[PDB]
Amino acid sequence: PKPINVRVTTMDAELEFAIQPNTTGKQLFDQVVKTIGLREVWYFGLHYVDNKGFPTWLKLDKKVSAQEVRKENPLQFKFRAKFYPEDVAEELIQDITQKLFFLQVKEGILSDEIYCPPETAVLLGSYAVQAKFGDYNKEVHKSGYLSSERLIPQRVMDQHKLTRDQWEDRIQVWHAEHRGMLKDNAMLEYLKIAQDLEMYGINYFEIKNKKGTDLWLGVDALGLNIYEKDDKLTPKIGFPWSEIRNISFNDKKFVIKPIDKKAPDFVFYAPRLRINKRILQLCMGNHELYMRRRKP
Repeated sequence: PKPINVRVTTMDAELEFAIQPNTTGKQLFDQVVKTIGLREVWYFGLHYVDNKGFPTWLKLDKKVSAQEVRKENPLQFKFRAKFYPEDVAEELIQDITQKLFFLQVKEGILSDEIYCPPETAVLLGSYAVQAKFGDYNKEVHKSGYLSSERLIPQRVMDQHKLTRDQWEDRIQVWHAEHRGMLKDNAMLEYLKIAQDLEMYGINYFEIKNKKGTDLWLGVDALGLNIYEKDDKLTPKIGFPWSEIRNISFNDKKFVIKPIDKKAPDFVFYAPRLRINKRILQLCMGNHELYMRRRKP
């Protein structure tokens, strides 16, 4: 049948090819992973923009054409990590898997998506520099080699009065320390530090409790968390996966069910139904990757 053009990009690559009207996300997903040689497939997914202009994760069991991928030529997809390990240093096996997490995480940090203290920003940047430029040359890297490199998130530059050259220096000092550090190690250290940030690996959604006050819901690898609208850094309430029996909503009425009893039980509400759908798949996937790392 009439081939359908599609482009799939990873954090550092563009792949374009043709599929058929009956091709499944799984079938598209597979070609993508086998092409780049990544087998730790449980962290990833393919997401797109629908005809309405809205973010959407591709279902792997249904026909690609069976979902509303914005009509255009070709269709556009982003291969990204949908789930994070509880500990990158111990779990991530492949280099590719590592590289891909290093890049997506660094992108969220550089975009001000993930809050980051000024000091942790220069150290993270120092590692990104290592991974890229190398060991550090005083001949090749004459003041100004980091001139073109966007190294500190803007929201951080916004709160600390420093010259673009000022930072570049702060970074250089730390760069120099990592003597002959392997590029593949530099990336893991960056992730070892990013991992400790309070907003790392969390998906936030706006909600309201029965009492109707605005709050943030966070879904992550360790479980769920409830936050006050004005503070995404410190969870007001924490419900680890271990402590959560069943999570489910009816109609905007989500409810968390515990294991041990005492919990009066949490009940929140979310607006658009588009959201409440993703929320549930995130819990499901996280809850299940949680259990695997712990068999029996």
